[PDB]
Amino acid sequence: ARTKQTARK
Amino acid sequence: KRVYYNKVEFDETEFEIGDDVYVKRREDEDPEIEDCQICFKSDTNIMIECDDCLGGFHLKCLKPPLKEVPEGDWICQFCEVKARTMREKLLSGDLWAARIDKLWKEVDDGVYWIRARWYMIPEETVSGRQPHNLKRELYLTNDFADIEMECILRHCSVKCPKEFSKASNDGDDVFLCEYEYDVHWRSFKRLA
Ligand SMILES: [Zn+2]
Ligand SMILES: [Zn+2]
Repeated sequence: ARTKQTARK
Repeated sequence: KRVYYNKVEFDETEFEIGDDVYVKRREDEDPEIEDCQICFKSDTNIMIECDDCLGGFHLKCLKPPLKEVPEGDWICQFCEVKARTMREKLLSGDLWAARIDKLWKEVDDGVYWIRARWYMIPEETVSGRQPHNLKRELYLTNDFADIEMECILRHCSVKCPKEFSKASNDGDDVFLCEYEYDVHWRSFKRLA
C-alpha cells in the first residue's frame, strides 16, 4: 500500500 | 524565431526535456496533506492510501488498527463493502498532465514555451477504464501542443512499471505509465 505524504516533495 | 533549450529555469524551478508536469491550459488551493477519512483530525500517525478510492487513513484508526503499513494490495472498509489535491483534479479530468517534449524562448516576445506531449486518464479514452488498470495509471498519447510555461503548475512523477511499486512512499504526485496510446488508432504500444 502507498502512504500519504506529510509534505510536498 | 525560436531558441530551443535542453533545460530552462522558470520561476526559480528547473524544467528539463523529459520532465512530467501538471498543466492548467488557458482555455480551461493545492494542499500538502490530506485528511483521514475516518477521524478527520491531524496526526503524526502514519496515513496510508486506499488502492481504490485513494482516500487517506491513519493506521491506528483502522478496525482493527494496523501497526505497520501493509505491503502490496490494500483497500479500505468502504471500498470493501463496495479542497482537492492536484492529483485528484488530474484523475477526475479537471487538469492536464504532460511530458515536456521541447522548451523554447519565443524570439518575438521573449516568452517561454514548451511542446507538451499529453498524458490521458483511462476514463477519457473512448473505451474507458479496464479492470486491469490501476487508479494512478496514465497513458502517454501522441497528441502534442504548444503551451506557455506560465501554464505549468508543477512537476509530477510518472513511473514506468519497473519503478512504480518502489515509489509507494514517494507521495501524492506519483503515477504509472506503461503504454503509449494513439488516440487516432485507439491502439496501445509499450513505452519500453
Ligand atoms: Zn484517523
Ligand atoms: Zn477506499
